[PDB]
Amino acid sequence: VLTGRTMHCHLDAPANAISVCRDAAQVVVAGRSIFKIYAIEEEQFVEKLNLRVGRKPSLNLSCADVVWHQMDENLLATAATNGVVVTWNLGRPSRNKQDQLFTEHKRTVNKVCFHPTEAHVLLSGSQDGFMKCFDLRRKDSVSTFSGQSESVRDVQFSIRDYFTFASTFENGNVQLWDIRRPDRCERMFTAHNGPVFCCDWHPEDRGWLATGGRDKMVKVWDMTTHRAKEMHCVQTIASVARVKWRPECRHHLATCSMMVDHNIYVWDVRRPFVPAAMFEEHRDVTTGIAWRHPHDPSFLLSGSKDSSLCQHLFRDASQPVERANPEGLCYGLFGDLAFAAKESLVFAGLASSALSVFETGMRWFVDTAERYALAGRPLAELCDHNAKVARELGRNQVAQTWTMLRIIYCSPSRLPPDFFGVLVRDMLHFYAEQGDVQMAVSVLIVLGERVRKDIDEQTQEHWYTSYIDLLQRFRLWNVSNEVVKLSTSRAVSCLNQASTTLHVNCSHCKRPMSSRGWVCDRCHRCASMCAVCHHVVKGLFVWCQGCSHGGHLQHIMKWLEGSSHCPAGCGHLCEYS
Amino acid sequence: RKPLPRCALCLINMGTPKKLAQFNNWFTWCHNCRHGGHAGHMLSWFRDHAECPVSACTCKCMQLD
Amino acid sequence: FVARSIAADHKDLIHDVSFDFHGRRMATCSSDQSVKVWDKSESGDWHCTASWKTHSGSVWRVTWAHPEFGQVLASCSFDRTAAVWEEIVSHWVKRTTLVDSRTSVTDVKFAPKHMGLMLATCSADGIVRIYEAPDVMNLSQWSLQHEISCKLSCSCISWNPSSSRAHSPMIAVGSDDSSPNAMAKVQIFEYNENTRKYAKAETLMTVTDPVHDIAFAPNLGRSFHILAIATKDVRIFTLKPVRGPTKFEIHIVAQFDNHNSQVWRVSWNITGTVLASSGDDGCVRLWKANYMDNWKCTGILK
Ligand SMILES: [Zn+2]
Ligand SMILES: [Zn+2]
Ligand SMILES: [Zn+2]
Ligand SMILES: [Zn+2]
Ligand SMILES: [Zn+2]
Ligand SMILES: [Zn+2]
Ligand SMILES: [Zn+2]
Repeated sequence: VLTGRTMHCHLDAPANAISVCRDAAQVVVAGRSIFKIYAIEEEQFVEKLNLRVGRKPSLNLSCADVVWHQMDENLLATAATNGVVVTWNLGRPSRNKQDQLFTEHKRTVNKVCFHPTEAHVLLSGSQDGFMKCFDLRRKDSVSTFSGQSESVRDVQFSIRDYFTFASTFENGNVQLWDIRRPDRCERMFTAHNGPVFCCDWHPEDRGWLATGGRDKMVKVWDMTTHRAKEMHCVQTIASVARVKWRPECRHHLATCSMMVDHNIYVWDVRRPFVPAAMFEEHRDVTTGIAWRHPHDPSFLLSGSKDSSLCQHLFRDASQPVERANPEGLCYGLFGDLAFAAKESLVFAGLASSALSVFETGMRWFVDTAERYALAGRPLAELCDHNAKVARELGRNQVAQTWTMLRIIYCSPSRLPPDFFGVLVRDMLHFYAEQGDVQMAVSVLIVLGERVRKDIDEQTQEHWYTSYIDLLQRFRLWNVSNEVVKLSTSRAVSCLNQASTTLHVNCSHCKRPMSSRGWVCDRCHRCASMCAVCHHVVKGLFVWCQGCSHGGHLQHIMKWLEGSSHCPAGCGHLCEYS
Repeated sequence: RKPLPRCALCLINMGTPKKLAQFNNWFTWCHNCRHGGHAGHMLSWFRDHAECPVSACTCKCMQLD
Repeated sequence: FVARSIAADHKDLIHDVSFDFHGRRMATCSSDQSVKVWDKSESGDWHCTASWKTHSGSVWRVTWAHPEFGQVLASCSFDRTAAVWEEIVSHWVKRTTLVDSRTSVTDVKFAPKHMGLMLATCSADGIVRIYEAPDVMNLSQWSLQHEISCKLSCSCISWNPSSSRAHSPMIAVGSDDSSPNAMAKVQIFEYNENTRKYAKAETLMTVTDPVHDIAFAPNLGRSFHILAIATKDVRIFTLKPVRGPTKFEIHIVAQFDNHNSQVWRVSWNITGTVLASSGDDGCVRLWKANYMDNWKCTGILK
């Protein structure tokens, strides 16, 4: 088979199309401002014969699509933007190898084709959206075909068939034609939500056709049945221009993009979400890709706008599949631990996972939070209550800690006064290091001024904030506000005084009422009255945001438990349903 | 498009859009000192204590009525 | 422990699972270009209450946000984008799209609440970005302040959740490129408040193997920082401040190889005392410590 290695060479001008011979030794490349051929060598490919003969440019110089004839190696076809198709005869001794010139088309010609068996059939379409056929016997070649759609993009012959070829139209529909009945349509359907840019057949199957659209989609169509059907749906990161299929691999595909993306991607139908292979050798947009041999999936021919031609080998692909983390992990607040991993590690048997939340641990936190006493009693009883709270939970060291504090600071030729302060400070610091920020804050609050003048002010904020965050994780709101009320630092206290005061009005006169009082300054009315008890609301006042009716906190809660109507009688379904 | 006052307990700003708007998310404010909160949170707080949740307040905003 | 396997119903491999702030909800992502949200009931049943297509390629990670800003999510994908999703009064609507990225995006993580609503993203070319949103009620306007290059190709990021005033913001990033070279693969970037620019602080040069996941530890009152790195074996480091970019005192406290494979992910618990590793054997271990600073084992849970 073909042998070689991956290599690249630098061209002179950007290329928009490429073609290769059946000998698989010389590659022919055409472009807007370049036209040359190169012979492929295992050491280094070298040019064979350039087609840019004559310093005079022509309207046919800017060739967009080039094809190497599949029957004779002496015939080459070119599609130009000036609506002229120029064939080339390599056997002509003259440098200008032109054979037949034909300029029926007015708009830019997009694609050309050669008959796999017949040596005189060419099929091309222009941007005008009218489909035109060709004859190389110099006879009446005029059999042009009614597209009745937008501009044609790609047309390709069916190798299995003899008189059937595909036609794609920018309107979003793909039409399958026949050449024996130029009158009526055979097969038409809508394939993509937008223009279709390519269409290829199966080298082995006779009913596989894959078409690519601008919506970053490649789908395969089956024509065997009386109705068209789709089996495959491959999503790409960018739009797909043209697709080549890997020989001797029925489930492999190759695609390339035209904006944003520059890489070449290889896909498998059985894995419609991940790419099989991909190359990053090119720098600019990859434009022309074709398989070197109709049976060797080893070497690939590719080119770009950066004016270079490159060849790639299948075993040299960079594989992202081998660099993908197969498992995930996450801890949780209550103690649960979710975990997912690949099925095979716990055609292909590894295409799934299994979520498994490994449940079953911090009930000593909320229980201590809910019954600790922090203010409202003198020091001795506060210490005793907390010692008991620690004792019943089973934590002993905390209980002796609280009892020693009670002993240490209550009811004493004596010990020096400032004797135990260092030990208290060290005990607090030690308790903070382990991560028990619950006891440190409690001791700080209980003691107060007797210890507040010994700890750095940037550490107290750390402890307080960590404790508050932990409490708010478990949704213990009253305890958190209790801490915010008697915090030793001014920074913590002013946390609940940030935009927590409302301004009220009077719906009759729209004036804003003052702070203290329940009467209006202009209407001389009572703007706050219970919609239920018809008394004056001086304390708490509930409200509704749909109709502005409310009253006492408990009256509305009691009434609304049974009925779903606004008490004021405005026919509004307060608290929907 | 600018924030409303926030609850004094949950410290998250108020707001209201098969109950699409439950009672516990309704506004509430003491009419003597104008310190607001949710409904459920305030009914919870004013059961074990008797004082305004916002710091440095002296009102007893349940015993007034 | 006990197992409660759940039918995720994903056509492709699950790549990330993340928990919410209160621990009641759940988020999963997969290569099938879909993100699902699971809730739990009083009966202990995990059921999905959301599902939609988010990107055009394989989705790598997904993270939550503080619920003081609402129900906000983030995502990163192979199509070189990052998006922010919002729940509104009940489906999720796309709020923004970060487009500036030459190559694929690997990790996206939020920031501690005390400094606002910030987003950090890392790419496969070497560059890391830090975004923001000045108005917390207009989540369709994001600005890009910093843009740091770190030579090698990034694979994981992790913030520092310390809320102490004396600790400056700091973010650590690690590479996963396995070349025949011998360069360092984990770097630390601090932020000096004067120059208003991030800068290198220290580099752990004792790591010469690919790094797959890093994760700091919740502080909750400590005076130093603890870091965990996942490589061919699980490692734990400790950094202390001494007294320009701060210079620490790097040590080591653990080196365990009870996996006979390559570790993939690491994670800490809420308090910050128990780690949870995961390797190619499908076994999730746990590692606590004692009062003699010796790191033991507590589970072979599988
Ligand atoms: Zn009035
Ligand atoms: Zn009343
Ligand atoms: Zn009403
Ligand atoms: Zn109403
Ligand atoms: Zn609240
Ligand atoms: Zn009051
Ligand atoms: Zn008040």
